[PDB]
Amino acid sequence: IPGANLLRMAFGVIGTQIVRYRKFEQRVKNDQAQYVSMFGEPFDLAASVQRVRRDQYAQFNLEFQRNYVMIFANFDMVDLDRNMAGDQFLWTGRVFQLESQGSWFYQDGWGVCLAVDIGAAKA
Amino acid sequence: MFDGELIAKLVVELNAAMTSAQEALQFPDFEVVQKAQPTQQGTSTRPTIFFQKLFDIPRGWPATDWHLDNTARKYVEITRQHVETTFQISSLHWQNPEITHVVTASDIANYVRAYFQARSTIERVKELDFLILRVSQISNEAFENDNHQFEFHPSFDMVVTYNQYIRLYENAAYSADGVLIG
Repeated sequence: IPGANLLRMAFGVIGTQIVRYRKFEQRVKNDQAQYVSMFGEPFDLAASVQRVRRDQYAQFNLEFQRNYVMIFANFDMVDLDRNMAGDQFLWTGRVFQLESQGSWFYQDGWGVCLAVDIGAAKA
Repeated sequence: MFDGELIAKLVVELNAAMTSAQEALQFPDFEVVQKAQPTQQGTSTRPTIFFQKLFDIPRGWPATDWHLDNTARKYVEITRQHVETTFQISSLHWQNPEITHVVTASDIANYVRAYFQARSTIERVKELDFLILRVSQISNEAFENDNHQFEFHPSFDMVVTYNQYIRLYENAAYSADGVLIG
């Protein structure tokens, strides 16, 4: 049934991991016509992180591997619109590009590994 | 006609040039190899020279001269055409970053190019019935090798001019006569 969620009962068997999730609120300029985003109140969420496992390529005598991650969560996660998306970090900052069945009961994810986290208990 | 002999002479000259270059620049060892092998074969790790023939240009109207055979009473018509051949020379060498003594594949290609442009080599080749024109460009290109380890494949073009002959038969005349009317 597309009523009561299936991910909630699924997490009662397989077992999950813990990530920190922060959402996007608004955006401003930096007198260069470049947008800088604002995020607020990074809370704690339980989700399942999956495997897609990248290969690398070349632009010209450079390698530039793209780091990717798949995440399952029961939350309404937005990846792109006229506003900006949200962030997460299992160990380093990450940002995703997709949608899923949020308006019924659960969604699905992606993620590209941004460089690092700040530190001081992994802020 | 007159192609396989040209390749043999060119191979001998390339071997001599590689001997000179090895004494000059201290290579490990060298090999001279023709491209487009007619049989499935594998490339060699040694510093290598590859050559190939691209196209020909007749360069001028044919010239005919007549040689007479008295016994058979026939003219042997010899036609000579002076053509130009374009050969492409390329080299291959893999750089080892940790060795302090450095030699590049472009160095090998440049030395081979300079050897063939010297006046001494032209004078020596003149007895082999061909000559070389000027070479105007050398370029570097990047391959990918074994899925990594980028590599360079320098190349350049060389022009070789010679004469080629064909032989044919023709009748001969030995007397003339006429009539005068008014």
